Amino acid sequence: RKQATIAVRSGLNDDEQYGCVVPPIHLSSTYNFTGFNEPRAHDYSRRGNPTRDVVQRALAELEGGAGAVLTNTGMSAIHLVTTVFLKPGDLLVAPHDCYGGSYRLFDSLAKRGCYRVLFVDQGDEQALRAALAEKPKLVLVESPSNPLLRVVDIAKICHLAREVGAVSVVDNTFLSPALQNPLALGADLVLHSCTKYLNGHSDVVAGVVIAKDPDVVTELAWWANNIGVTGGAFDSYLLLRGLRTLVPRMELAQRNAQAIVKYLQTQPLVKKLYHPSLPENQGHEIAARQQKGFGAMLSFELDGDEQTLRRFLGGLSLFTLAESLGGVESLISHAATMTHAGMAPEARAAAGISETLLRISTGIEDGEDLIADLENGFRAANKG
Amino acid sequence: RKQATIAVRSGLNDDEQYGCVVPPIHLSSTYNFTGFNEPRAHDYSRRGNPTRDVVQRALAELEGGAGAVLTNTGMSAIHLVTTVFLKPGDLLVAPHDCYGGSYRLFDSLAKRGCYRVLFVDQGDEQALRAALAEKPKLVLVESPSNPLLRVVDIAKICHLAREVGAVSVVDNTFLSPALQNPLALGADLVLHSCTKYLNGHSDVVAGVVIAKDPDVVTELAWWANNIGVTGGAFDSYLLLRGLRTLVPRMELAQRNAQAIVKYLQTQPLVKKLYHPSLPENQGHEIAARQQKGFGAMLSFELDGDEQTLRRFLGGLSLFTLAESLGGVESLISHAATMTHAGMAPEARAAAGISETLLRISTGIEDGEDLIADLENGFRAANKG
Amino acid sequence: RKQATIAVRSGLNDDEQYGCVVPPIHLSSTYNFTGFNEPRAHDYSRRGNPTRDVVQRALAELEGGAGAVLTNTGMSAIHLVTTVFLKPGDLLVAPHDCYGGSYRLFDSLAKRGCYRVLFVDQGDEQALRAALAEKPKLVLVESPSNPLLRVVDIAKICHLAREVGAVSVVDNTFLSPALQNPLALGADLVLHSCTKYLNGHSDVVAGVVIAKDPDVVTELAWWANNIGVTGGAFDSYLLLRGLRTLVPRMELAQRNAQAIVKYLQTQPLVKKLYHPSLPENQGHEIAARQQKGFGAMLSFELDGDEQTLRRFLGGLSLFTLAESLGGVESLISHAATMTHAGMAPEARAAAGISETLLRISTGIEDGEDLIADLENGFRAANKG
Amino acid sequence: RKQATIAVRSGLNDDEQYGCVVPPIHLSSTYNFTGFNEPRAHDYSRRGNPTRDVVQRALAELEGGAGAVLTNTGMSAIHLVTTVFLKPGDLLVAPHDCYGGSYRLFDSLAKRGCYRVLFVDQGDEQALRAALAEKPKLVLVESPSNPLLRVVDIAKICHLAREVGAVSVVDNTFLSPALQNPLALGADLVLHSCTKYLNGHSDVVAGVVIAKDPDVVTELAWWANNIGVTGGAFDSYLLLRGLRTLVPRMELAQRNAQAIVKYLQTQPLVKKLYHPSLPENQGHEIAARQQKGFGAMLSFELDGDEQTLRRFLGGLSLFTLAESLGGVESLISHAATMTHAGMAPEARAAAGISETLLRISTGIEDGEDLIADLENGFRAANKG
Ligand SMILES: O=C(O)C(=O)CC(=O)C(=O)O
Repeated sequence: RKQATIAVRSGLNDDEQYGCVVPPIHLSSTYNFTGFNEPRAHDYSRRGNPTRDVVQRALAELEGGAGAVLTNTGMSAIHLVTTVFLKPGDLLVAPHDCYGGSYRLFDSLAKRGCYRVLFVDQGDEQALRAALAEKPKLVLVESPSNPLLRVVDIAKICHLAREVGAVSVVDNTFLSPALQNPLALGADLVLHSCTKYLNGHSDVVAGVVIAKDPDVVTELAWWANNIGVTGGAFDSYLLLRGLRTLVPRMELAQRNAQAIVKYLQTQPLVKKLYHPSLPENQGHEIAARQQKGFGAMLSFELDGDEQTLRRFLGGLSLFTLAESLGGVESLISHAATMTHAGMAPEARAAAGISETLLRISTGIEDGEDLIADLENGFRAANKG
Repeated sequence: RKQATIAVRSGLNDDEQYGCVVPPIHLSSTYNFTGFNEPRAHDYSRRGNPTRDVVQRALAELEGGAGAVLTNTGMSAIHLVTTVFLKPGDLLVAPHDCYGGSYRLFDSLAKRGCYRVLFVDQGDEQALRAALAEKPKLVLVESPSNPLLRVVDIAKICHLAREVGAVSVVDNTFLSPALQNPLALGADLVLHSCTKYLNGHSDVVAGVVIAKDPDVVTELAWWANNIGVTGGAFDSYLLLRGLRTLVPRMELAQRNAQAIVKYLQTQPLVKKLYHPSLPENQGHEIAARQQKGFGAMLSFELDGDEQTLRRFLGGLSLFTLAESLGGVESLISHAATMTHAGMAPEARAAAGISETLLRISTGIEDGEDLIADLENGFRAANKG
Repeated sequence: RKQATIAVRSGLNDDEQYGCVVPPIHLSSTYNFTGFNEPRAHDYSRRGNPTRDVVQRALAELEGGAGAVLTNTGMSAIHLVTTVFLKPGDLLVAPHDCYGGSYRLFDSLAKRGCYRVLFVDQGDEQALRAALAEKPKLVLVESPSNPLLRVVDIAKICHLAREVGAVSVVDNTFLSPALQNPLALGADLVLHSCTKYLNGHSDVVAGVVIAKDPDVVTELAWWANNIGVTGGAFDSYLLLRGLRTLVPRMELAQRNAQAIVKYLQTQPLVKKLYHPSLPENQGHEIAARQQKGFGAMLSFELDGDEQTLRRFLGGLSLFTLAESLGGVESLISHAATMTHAGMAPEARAAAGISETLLRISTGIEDGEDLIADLENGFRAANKG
Repeated sequence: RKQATIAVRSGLNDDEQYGCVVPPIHLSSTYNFTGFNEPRAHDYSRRGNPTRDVVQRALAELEGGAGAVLTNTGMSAIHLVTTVFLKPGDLLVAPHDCYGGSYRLFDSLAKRGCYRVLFVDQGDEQALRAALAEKPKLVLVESPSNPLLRVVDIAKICHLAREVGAVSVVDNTFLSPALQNPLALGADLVLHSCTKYLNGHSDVVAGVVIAKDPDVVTELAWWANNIGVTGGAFDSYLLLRGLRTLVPRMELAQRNAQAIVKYLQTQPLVKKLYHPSLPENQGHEIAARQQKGFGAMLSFELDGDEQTLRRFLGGLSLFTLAESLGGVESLISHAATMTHAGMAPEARAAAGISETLLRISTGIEDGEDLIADLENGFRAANKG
């Protein structure tokens, strides 16, 4: 069965007692024993919960993994994976342009001696080769990257990692299982911040780690319980509900993004445009090869200054100025003051992040309405 | 004024837009800015959420702390504290009889070199002083302990700790802020598995860390966001709801526990009985001095064999055989088979845990109803 | 089992598939067939829902009835009963001082010829008898009444109504099953606005109709499904959750009320006091006879003009000025502008409701704290 | 603002206090006054609720109405409209083939004399016009009809209805606002069971009545509060969440429906097919003219007997045998034993409802997978 079928039906008719099509929400923190010294499949929600189990199976199926571990946030899924595979003295190799939260977590802990971290431009074969020569225990890959949507060869990185015996984990948040499948590309693990596209409705905060090896699933589950990062039952339910429309949401959002990309290619005030589909985007060839779609995330550089930017923004009404991405509603953010405000000004410029770069998480509103709304912003930027 | 008033009214009327008496559930994962580079008090749920903020204030207030950080599980509240206060090379002194999850966590990470752990009998003055001489960075106290309900001097232990420069954190789950206040006894932090008494309804899994120092709150908050362990908004809602009846719940449950002890004090089949109110109970006098009540948890050894055990249990119907405690419903567990089945039989015995020891988490059903139920249990225990 | 045991254990361990102690929330609107022409116990939520079934069982049991039908509001439970036992031509006899929503509903449909309504002072036997001679098909009793708390003889009225062939229904909202059981006093049915005391947490809106006769239950169930007033599954879950602490909630709210009553008796600014516990209170002897407690609701007339009352309310802090009652938090209401705002001053006065009468819905905050707050209001009232 | 833009953004950023993008869930049953006699927009949740308001505005906007009243069920929305526009002596003209629940409701109350009802074949000019000449106060239209998908001329019926002073209401559940807009076709009111397509996730039960005249919205709102059929806050939240994806869901469901129709037209075992897009389908010219799409509901008569039907259903695995429709998951039902089981076979026969008619509520799974499943059922229908 195709991904559209899996997303819609996985977990349906789970209820064996009442014949409910949609599974109930098992909020119970505990479960009675069948008899003395005879517990059932679950004995304590923190360790195992029936509702979390259903969504874990659905997410594992969508990525083609053996099983999944749902965590309470995407950041705790990242913390779970690093906790399991790294101890003081061990080395982690991560992308030089990875998610700000991820960088901050690794940096903060490595600065305490908890483990070693090496940030590398994984697109640079020489740089990458040298990092892997240091024999890391874990290699994190994140593609496309934010906010320039730069793409790196997942299959190649995972292979080189496997060559030196490092476990590979791919943060597939930006494209979701509907537009990219890292396990099918050679990764040992794939994780997501379910807070984004998977839930798709901006009202659930959760993370997940999916593994190709069932023994690794069990190890992850063991550690998730041990440090207490398993996800809640209610969030599990809403996440599963959001998942039901994952495919049509991703296809329409992507279709909308392509329409916006095409329109922006004609705009004079668009100094630079970024999207995996653009032949000139860093790693486009790779994207065309390893992705099932180019994605709904995009970004562009407005020609002008801070007031031109404030003018542009002030002219919008269908894009909400806010953090995050992946929801059904269109959002816009200014990297220099939002996603990368925690990055040194010189660094941002050093990272190729312009002070006038705006990133758009395309929603599923009508594409022409969204484009007409951008037209209004551009009209406003050009007025003095 | 009084804690009963705090639990009931904290958070009420928070709504300034619609005038709702009960605050709404703020599930939104993100928040809009008022203008470019002008965020509001909240920018991302994982970092800060309006509903979680409210329940944190209620919990802080209930323990007399400056602030609280709600985590997704009690275990992650313990992991958060250890993560903030220990780094490779630092030492943690924990109770030799602390909660199983706490023990397993500290042990598993200490084995990896993340930090050092020394498990000590904090009731053994000589043993305690020696460990503190190791100059730990953190000292964890957990009283009463489970399942023998032994009690230790929190005020003293915290004083000693502070002297050696160690930060003290007390796991107050067993009694809740309604029956004991560690901060009042000189602790730097008090934490609870809100999954227990605080929520009181067995349908929420959450943890919380409350600090005396506001600077410590800010730091615990930064780290909780960093490693991703902040609790959910929905759980925050149901938790605060459960909190509204904490005082009446604890009062009635304690009364029923006291009534059950009495009845048990006539059972030729009760080989031994444990409760902090009994004069022969380890640490009873300290208990009478630092606690506000003796608690709703109790346990007793069944004079007989496994067969005698299965029989007694088989004759109950108002006590559910299950893990956990703190809920309005009465539960019973067999440590050897549940709580401590992870210990070798001799190890359990060494720890003073009998193969026929039964723990009761007293609920708020009718006392007489509860005693009567036990009556039938014993009747069967006898029967050939 | 006693009330407290019923309220706490109803529904526990219902989950036979995963053994959840707390029943899961069955939100599913549809159920599958076990095969062709093979329905299940449930087929359509609007008709039958597993979570609604549980709470209906609990409520029927708390009032000692055969069964219950949970409706979406207290008003629709009232509308359901009238729809079932009245058609054009039939007569309904109701209390002259019944709930304002009940009055408005009966009046509004009577005005359209849907049925005839007769409002009588059921405390007046000849009047009561005269009305019963008209041969009503249904008689509604509501005791105590709002806001004066007048009490009438439920057993007597139900007795008289039964001999003329009228079905009796009692609105037991004000006292709840914990303080009064109309089915035992002779009624055919008892209904409540679960929105108040039963839920007790001001975050659920629902109603319930409980019948002595099982046949009447299937009747009410058929009609509730027919006109679509069945309660929702999520509300059913939050209501059952609230039900868990009904007994200690009523007990404590009741004690705080008596203490407050006692206090007001010593207040000069208190012109009149109203509480079933007071000998002088209308129907006091009947209350002491038919009630298991005198209730948590009370009202008093302030000695002074409007500015005096504003002053009094303005000095308060532990009572929220709002409609509704039955929550854990203490609420205060000015009948002339709130509960009875819709009623000419001539009608209000005629009905015996002062322009300075205040109603208190006692919560479970600390009693001393509550009185200390009233003292603040009084001090301000007499403050010039 | 196109419908996709409205469905996705209506109500977004409603929270002015915290700036939440997604509106929080207002469960609060009561609201405080900003002072004595200074109530707020909301004073009692059963009357007005902030979360119900948001979804009401969204539903109203999608149908182009002035406002909407959300009820607890689709049946109570139907009961609310008939309650407002009919009283004893008044006449209701309803579709001869309307929804079973609707028929039962009107029949049951007309039999008690609550009002008069006339079931007419609205596709027959003679019968339709003779009924309108009876001067009804209300005319209910339901197109397409279940389970044959017959379509009637809404603009024509509403035109003739207005001529005789009747109010027109259209039950637009089957197509939803995304595929049909009765107000734009001249109706006074449009109602829906939100339990179906609007919510689309089978975990909400709700109804809604949308009116073109703001004065009628007020009247319907007054009555909804009066008889207590207003929908719940939690349901309002989940329904709004479901609305977010209405357009892509209907589009895809419809697209799949067309692919299934095309396929079934090739099955020798399909002796009769029904779908509005079919040239020979009763009312096709009207459908093509008044609908924005032909819809996702379809039906067909299996060539064979009851054992054949059994074999066919048994061969399916992606279609759940269950009542209801409109969810993201594909469902199938056998009218004779499910939807119209309570219709004497003679009646079903006179109604053109075959004993082997199967209705399909097309979901959003991959269309090829669904077709393959169907082929499997057919290959099994042949093994006999
Ligand atoms: O005026 C007539 O004869 C019509 O027949 C009008 C009509 O059908 C419509 O407005 O749909």
